[PDB]
Amino acid sequence: ATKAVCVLKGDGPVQGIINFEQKESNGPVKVWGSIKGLTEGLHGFHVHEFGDNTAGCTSAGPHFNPLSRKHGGPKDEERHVGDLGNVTADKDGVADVSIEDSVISLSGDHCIIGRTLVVHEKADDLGKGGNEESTKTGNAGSRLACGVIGIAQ
Amino acid sequence: ATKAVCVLKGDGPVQGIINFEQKESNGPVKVWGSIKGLTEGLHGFHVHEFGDNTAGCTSAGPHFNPLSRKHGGPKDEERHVGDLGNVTADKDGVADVSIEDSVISLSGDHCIIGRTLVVHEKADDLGKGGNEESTKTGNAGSRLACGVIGIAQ
Ligand SMILES: [Cu+2]
Ligand SMILES: [Zn+2]
Ligand SMILES: [Zn+2]
Ligand SMILES: [Zn+2]
Repeated sequence: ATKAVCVLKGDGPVQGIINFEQKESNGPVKVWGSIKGLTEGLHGFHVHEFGDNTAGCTSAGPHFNPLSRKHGGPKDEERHVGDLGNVTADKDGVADVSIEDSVISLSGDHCIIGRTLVVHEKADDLGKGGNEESTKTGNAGSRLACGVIGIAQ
Repeated sequence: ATKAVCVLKGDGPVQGIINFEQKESNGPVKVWGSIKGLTEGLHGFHVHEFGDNTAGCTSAGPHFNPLSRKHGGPKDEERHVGDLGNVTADKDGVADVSIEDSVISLSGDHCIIGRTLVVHEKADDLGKGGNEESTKTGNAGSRLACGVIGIAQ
């Protein structure tokens, strides 16, 4: 009963469509879709703070982090709201995304509408990498594609 | 949010960046920026309902109209929330946009974050066209460029 969508675009072409559905405001968000053009393996997948793509994906700023916590994986209590972990691409470069997440929302203060979804070059280390960057970004490298999350029918 | 931004893109030469700022809750929204690639003259300018660009600008749906009103211009009481009138391009194809609007908002029920800004082929007739489409769409013709309105820093 609330729906959102994001068209991911980046050089490659890396491209995909990601859908979001939340049946009630107190429930989880289902995230699903497909991304093509990726190298085989895990790729970091995050909601970033700003829905600003004026200079490409860099303009999206840091991870969406309304509670000012450290970076983690989606299962961790200490995580950014935008920490959705990794997506996995197969040998053909396609990632079939299927996530349920209870921390993001399509309404209220953890709302991700109007923010940027980003898929990364490298895997997110989920804050377990033991360098400074691990608990900020997860070391997921460059931003390969992004889009602004919009309200859907 | 107090600031928002939209990058307008389409299949042709029309592109631009539009900024939004609302200093006070329920206060006016300043709308400003530049659009290039346009034919000289007026071009309709609207917020459409969905932030869905999966098949380009057509996917954005109808005018944003939460109050179930007829189509009008920005200075009319009878208007859709998304009715921002026309932008004017010069011979070089550049429209410098500078609007203040108090019907749109960057929060609450009239919030435009996560919806689509669209610039059109033709002028919007502001509901004065005397055909049935005038009070629905304004007869502004094709959608030349669009983008999702995102949260800005
Ligand atoms: Cu329009
Ligand atoms: Zn990221
Ligand atoms: Zn993070
Ligand atoms: Zn209208």
